[PDB]
Amino acid sequence: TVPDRDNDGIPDSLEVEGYTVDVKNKRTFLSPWISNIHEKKGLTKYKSSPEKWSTASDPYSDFEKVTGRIDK
Amino acid sequence: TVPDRDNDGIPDSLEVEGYTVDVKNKRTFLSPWISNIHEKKGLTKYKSSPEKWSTASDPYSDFEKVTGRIDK
Amino acid sequence: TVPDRDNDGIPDSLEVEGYTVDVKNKRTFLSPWISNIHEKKGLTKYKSSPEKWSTASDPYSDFEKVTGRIDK
Amino acid sequence: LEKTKQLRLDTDQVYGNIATYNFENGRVRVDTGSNWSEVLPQIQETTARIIFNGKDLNLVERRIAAVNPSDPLETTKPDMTLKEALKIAFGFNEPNGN
Amino acid sequence: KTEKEKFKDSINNLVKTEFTNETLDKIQQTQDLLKKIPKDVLEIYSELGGEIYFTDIDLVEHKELQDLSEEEKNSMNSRGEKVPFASRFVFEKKRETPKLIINIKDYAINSEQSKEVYYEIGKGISLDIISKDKSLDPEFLNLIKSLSDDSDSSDLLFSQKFKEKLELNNKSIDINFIKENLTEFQHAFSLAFSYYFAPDHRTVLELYAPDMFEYMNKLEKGGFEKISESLKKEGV
Ligand SMILES: [Ca+2]
Ligand SMILES: [Ca+2]
Ligand SMILES: [Ca+2]
Ligand SMILES: [Ca+2]
Ligand SMILES: [Ca+2]
Ligand SMILES: [Ca+2]
Repeated sequence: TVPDRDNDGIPDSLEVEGYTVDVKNKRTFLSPWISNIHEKKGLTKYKSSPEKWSTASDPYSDFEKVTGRIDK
Repeated sequence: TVPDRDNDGIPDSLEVEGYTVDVKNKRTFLSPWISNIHEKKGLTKYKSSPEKWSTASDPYSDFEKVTGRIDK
Repeated sequence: TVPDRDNDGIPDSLEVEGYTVDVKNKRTFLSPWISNIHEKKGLTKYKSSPEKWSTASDPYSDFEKVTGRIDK
Repeated sequence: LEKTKQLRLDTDQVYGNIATYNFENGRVRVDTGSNWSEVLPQIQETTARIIFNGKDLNLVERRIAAVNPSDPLETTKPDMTLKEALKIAFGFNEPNGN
Repeated sequence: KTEKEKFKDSINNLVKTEFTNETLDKIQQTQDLLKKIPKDVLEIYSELGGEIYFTDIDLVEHKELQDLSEEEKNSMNSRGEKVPFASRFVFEKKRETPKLIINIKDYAINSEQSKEVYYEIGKGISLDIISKDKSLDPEFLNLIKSLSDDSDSSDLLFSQKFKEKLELNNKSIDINFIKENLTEFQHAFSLAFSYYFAPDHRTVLELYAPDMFEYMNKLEKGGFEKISESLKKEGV
């Protein structure tokens, strides 16, 4: 098990210390930020708050905004 | 059990790598795409997204469309 | 276990003898009031009632009030 | 009204619903029991507003989340600088340091 | 029904029922960092005289590291670069006896400082898992050969010196190549060890290096057991 206070499908250390979302074959994989791999792909390094379901207090979680499973 | 992320009743390796649908006696079978067998039958090779329940974002799943369990 | 009559989420001896709330890295931490450890940090000493879910009878608990999980 | 011709239209408030995701079947379904008047006062109190008309003289109001140091839940948000807010909210960049 | 039951679990980490001290929580957090590696790797370390110490003295004015070189004061971290020894808070010293000194912190909240201990531990038991006949295991050589071909696990694990040296050799084919770059071959094992045992870093290792993940997974459920047995039998 891994702790997840806000219950938004992404653990606490990733939200505090930086994460990103990447695809490998056709599946999306949320991963902690590694500069040696996620800079050559040209990705973004997100940081959110580990005790809010949505850091900007709007009705779309931090998981959905980064994953794209959201209102289009 | 085979993985199936989107819950559309069809496994992810088949959605990524190709599949097809054909009846044998009076029953429907969904099969991985084999060029040595399925091409002479005259079938069609589908692909879709393993993360989306419906690849075109319309309310009919990828299983329902190719199988026939759909609004006629 | 730790008794909690009013079901506000903070145990009863803390409500009788004092408690305080602070964040540590990016995570909130509810703690009992230790005198010569928190007073030099400048936190507050809350005391409440261990029988009421909301000590001022308003529809916000003691836990949501001191934690910030409230209507903003 | 026929003498002076002055009649305008104010806008006091706007009702309207949110449409959230459904993990079960991927669809997006409007919930009819929640409007934005439970949401927008919570955005207006935990964020910071930046208005900007550098794109053909049109004001583009945005809001970036920012820390309020007297609230224990709001002190858990990441530290947001003015350069980072201008970079991620509008689309500034620094190709030569500037 | 389950409403208050899950509301209690959602605050089960937040409320702190008895606190009563400050430096006692760092001790508990360090111990629960350490006790979630398996029981076998600690015996593998303690076979060759391994030592794990918990101090609050920062690693400059500690009594047992006052007399050291400059090439050991300039050693590389998990990221590859050298760390200033004012900044280093975890160090393994093995000039004659393998000894690892851990400064206590709040490791349950800090899963970045919690990875350097896993890196130095994987540095500790590294050669004794790699080496069998005073030489790098040819299965591990096949592993490094397979990882250098994949363009993603390559730049995940190897330091940039290793990749910029290997294409000059274009093939890890020489008996001198293993004897000339054993530090990198040790670092590649310790980095995968730290990625495996940090519990939010396993899915990095699973997708970015799937055949290194299976090597560590085979090592996990009984490889440590066999190497501990083959060390403790020759331990007399
Ligand atoms: Ca979270
Ligand atoms: Ca969050
Ligand atoms: Ca599927
Ligand atoms: Ca699908
Ligand atoms: Ca109570
Ligand atoms: Ca109460």
